Amino acid sequence: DTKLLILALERLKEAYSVKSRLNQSQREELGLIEQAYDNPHEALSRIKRHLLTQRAFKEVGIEFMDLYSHLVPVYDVEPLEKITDAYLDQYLWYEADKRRLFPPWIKPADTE
Amino acid sequence: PKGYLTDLNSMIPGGDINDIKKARLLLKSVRETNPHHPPAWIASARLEEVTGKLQVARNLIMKGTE
Amino acid sequence: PTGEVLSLVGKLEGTRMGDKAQRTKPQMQEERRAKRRKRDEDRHDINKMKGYTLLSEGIDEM
Amino acid sequence: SYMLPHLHNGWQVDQAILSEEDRVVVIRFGHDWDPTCMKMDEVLYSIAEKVKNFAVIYLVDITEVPDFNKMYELYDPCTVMFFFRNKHIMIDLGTGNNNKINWAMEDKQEMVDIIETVYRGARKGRGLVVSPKDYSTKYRY
Amino acid sequence: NTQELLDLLVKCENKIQTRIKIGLNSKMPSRFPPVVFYTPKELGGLGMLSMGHVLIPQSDLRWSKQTDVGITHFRSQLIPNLYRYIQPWESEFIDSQRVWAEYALKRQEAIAQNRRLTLEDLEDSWDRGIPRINTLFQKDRHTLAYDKGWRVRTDFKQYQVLKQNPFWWTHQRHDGKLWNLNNYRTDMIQALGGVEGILEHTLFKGTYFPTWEGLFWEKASGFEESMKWKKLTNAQRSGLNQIPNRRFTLWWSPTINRANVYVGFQVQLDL
Amino acid sequence: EEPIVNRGLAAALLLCQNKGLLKDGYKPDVKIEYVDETGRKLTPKEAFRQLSHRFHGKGSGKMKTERRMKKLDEEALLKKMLGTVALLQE
Amino acid sequence: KPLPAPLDGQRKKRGGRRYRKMKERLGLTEIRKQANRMSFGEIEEDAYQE
Amino acid sequence: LIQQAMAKIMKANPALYVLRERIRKGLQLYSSEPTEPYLSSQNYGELFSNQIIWFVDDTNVYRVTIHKTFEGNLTTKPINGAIFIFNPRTGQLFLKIIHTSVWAGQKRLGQLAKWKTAEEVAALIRSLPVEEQPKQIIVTRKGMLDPLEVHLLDFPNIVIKGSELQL
Amino acid sequence: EDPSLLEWDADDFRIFCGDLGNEVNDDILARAFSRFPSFLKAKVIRDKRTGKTKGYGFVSFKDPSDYVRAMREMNGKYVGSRPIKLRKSMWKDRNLDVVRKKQKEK
Repeated sequence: DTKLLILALERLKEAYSVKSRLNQSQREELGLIEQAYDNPHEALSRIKRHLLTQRAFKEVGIEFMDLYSHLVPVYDVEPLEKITDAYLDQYLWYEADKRRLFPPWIKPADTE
Repeated sequence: PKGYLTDLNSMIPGGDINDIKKARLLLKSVRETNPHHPPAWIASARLEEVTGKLQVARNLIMKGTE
Repeated sequence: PTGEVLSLVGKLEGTRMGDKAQRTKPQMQEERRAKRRKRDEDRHDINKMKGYTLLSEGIDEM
Repeated sequence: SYMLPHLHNGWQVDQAILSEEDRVVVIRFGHDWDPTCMKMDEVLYSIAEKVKNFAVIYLVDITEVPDFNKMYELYDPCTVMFFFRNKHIMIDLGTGNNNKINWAMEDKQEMVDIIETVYRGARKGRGLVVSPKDYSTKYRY
Repeated sequence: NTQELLDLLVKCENKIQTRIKIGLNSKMPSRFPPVVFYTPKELGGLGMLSMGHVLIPQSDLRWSKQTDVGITHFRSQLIPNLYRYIQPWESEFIDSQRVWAEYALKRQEAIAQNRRLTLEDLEDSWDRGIPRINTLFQKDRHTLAYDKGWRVRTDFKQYQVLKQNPFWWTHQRHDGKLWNLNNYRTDMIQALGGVEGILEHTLFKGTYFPTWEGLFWEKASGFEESMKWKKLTNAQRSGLNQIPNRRFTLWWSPTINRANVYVGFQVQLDL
Repeated sequence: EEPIVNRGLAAALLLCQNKGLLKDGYKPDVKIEYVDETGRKLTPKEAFRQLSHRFHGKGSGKMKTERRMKKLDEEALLKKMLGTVALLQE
Repeated sequence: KPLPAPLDGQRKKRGGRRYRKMKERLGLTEIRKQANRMSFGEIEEDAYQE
Repeated sequence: LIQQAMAKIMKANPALYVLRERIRKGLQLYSSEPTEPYLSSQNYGELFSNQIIWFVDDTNVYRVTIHKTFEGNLTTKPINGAIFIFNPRTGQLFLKIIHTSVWAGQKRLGQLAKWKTAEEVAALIRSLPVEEQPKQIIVTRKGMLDPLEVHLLDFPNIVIKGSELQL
Repeated sequence: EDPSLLEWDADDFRIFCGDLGNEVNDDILARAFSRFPSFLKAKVIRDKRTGKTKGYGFVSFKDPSDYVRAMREMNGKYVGSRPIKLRKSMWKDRNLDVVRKKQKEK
């Protein structure tokens, strides 16, 4: 669990490229990320509590990547929800690849 | 869900994380400034065994013994 | 001789893609080798008496 | 519509320029029906109250008030004129002439920056100020 | 293989340079020197990569050096194309297969002799094959073994990040660095006329620095300590962003303020 | 550790070295140096400032002149040379 | 809210005292070396890593 | 005559030097520069000259004592330290005492402690008059001369040099 | 020791008004002083054989509270062609210099 949480936090921090000019949401997400990194166990307990009980969530902001061929949706999620989703994604992918859930034909594989 | 949560509740324990990090940094600085100090090695082993994992405490105890 | 970039097509067309593709070497190899040699020399007595115990060995005390 | 105040004679203009002492007087010479003037006046109304602290905007009709045509070379379909404490401020837009905008920018932020730079240079004492952008190229790609 | 793509890249490169040129001056700079574009950033240039056929004239490869004995003149070609430094995919894959078979046998023989495959051992096949074998020597190796589904995650990252990712197909940590342009930079410096040949186009000789070995720039310093943090106005931010363009223009003045670049409009500076 | 010996100049030179205190046809010794009315050698910035002040026809202000004079006096005092009070107070 | 009228008063009249904590919050003493430096001659890390 | 005149005028003209400096400032070419020689066994003889020189040792500023109990725990109490600024010419040693409460509850790393030590050294230099202020500083620790150049920016006449021999 | 301060110094408040127009505010300072409650003196420091003012001028006002209020109101006020900055006059004379020297050593 600790390794997956560290990987999720590293992925979340990687998404924040250094521009030195961040809004309140980005700095709050950074604060939550570093707080969870400092104390993995409380963050893991909170994440498991969210997975067990939480079913109503906050508004997800939307924006559009303006590729001139077509617009691409981009979704901004609340940082606590972002951390919970990232840990869940890491755990799900690790367990699925451990059990060989996805057949070989399903790409993009990570080996090529 | 409830059962799992209760277990989580019971699982909740360390103290301050910043104070423990400062104590670990002071123990690492004392080990780097005096590698042949078995009180510094014992304090680093106690700081690594009181919080975190026991494998790092065993590695620090082996480094202090060596 | 203007500063306009002429088309690669036809320019060195079919040129070796690996022509300038030099490969990078692992830097700081000497310091890592010195650290590995120091770690191997510092743990010589621990590796010499790794399997020798105090109770189940006959050449322990000697 | 055109909620921005209008000046109906040269007297209104020449005491409007001298009315403001701590604010930049902006005068749009042109015609309401003129589309370009329509774009600029829409932009100005979009920022009419944003620059109320340090700027004021007045609309002057060329047909109604034609006395400034010769002295200010008002031969374009539309011009924008900046005054402060009875002194004209030239703006170096990169278009060749520094006295008048002579064009309608769709982005209101560009006009806000232009008027802010004009105010900063007028309060400091420089009669000629440099635009914080180059308008020689339309920046279209 | 694609000729239309090569034409598109040369057109886009000519556009990018044009944009820079117009920024430098409204008038079209006939026979603008390419040296300003392709010179690496550390040497004062833009550090722009090339994919088109660019011929550096011999007239731009001459440089002078003054000693107490007198002034001596020296001479030094085509701009290298990045593709030449990019190993083809088929070669990458066959190289990867052979290098990883070699690594398998080396690992099994090291285990036989109770030894750990060394990064130096990996150095023999330094990042050999399409993937970078070097990764076998990264510290997070143990941590990255649980980062399953990372390629699909990187591909889906476009739905969460407002910045477009060009390297969506790979991760630096997991696949390694599949390309190397160090030799590209070296060949760029050589083809542009060497370090001193490039510097002849700059004001380096105007600074009277005895040598260029120990020098260094100050990026984002300015006259006001760069005044980075502030409540500054957007126009002030634009001016601060344009200041490095002022530094670049001052640096490349000796090669762009010449009558060859701009025809006519020879106006002396005031006083 | 070498004292000043009487009737000897090599000992003082050794102490100063240990202390770190040290065509027609011709070879014209073209030496150019910047000096002031006080005779002290001037830094290039100071020489340029003096040249600019003389060329512009206007010198520095009264406050700048006073600051420069105070700095020169401080430098002279420092170059001409609380342990006893600390020993007596302890 | 209308944009406040731009003005340029005296940037600072006195120093020391609290002024220092102010910068400490934003503008504290960073490395201030080898971070805004370019090293004119050689290349750090890879050539075009960026 | 003209040859050496041109040589000397390119080498040491004040106006030309100002032009070069203005060009460098406009180009922001902060060319790297070397530091002063450290206090070795052949450079200490200048430490007893007429110039006031001081050696700053701050290795004993942050010190702690580990009191190990027999049953239950083992505490590590930080004690008060002393930064020693010693003058070899006059024999005056300023022992700036740093209390235990300055590092117990600060929640900061060593980059703030080194900055606080450099600020204390700068305050001790500024508290002394200009006749008593030294012109050469010898740093015993190698990681202390770098903030000392930052903390002594108001006094450029002092030399922050290293030390090869640790006192 | 220029003998020029013997006409306006009457135990009053002297205000140094600088940052004014070099070719303007020749007598506008007198208008400002007349507007000020005291209206005592509004001397302008100018150089002989120059044709323009030297910058800062000395305005002498008898009422000190009125002088302070006027300085608060006229700080940065657009007078002439440039905002005049008003501060306190120094007036460091020989007796003042001697007193400062005496207090410096003690």
